[PDB]
Amino acid sequence: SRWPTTRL
Amino acid sequence: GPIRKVLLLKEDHEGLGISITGGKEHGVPILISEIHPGQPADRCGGLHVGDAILAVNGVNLRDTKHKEAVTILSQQRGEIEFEVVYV
Repeated sequence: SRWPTTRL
Repeated sequence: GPIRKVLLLKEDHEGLGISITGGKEHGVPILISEIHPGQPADRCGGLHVGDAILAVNGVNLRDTKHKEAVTILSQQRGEIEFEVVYV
């Protein structure tokens, strides 16, 4: 989780 | 690994069942960070944590910023073809 994450 | 085309079947009432991270603004591809249980990606198989998403339904996701990619991915419906690679 190094960068922003988005659930799709 | 090899570049892979992977089928995913998504009804309108459900999501893709993946989380993504990365993107052009971070200098890395759109990467799958999570596969969610029982949702389309999990049910169909073929997609894995760490896979880079190069394209979806022929639409290029290379060099795409995180938000751009979210918008494109979130618009795909029905029989969806992912082009991914584990590199």
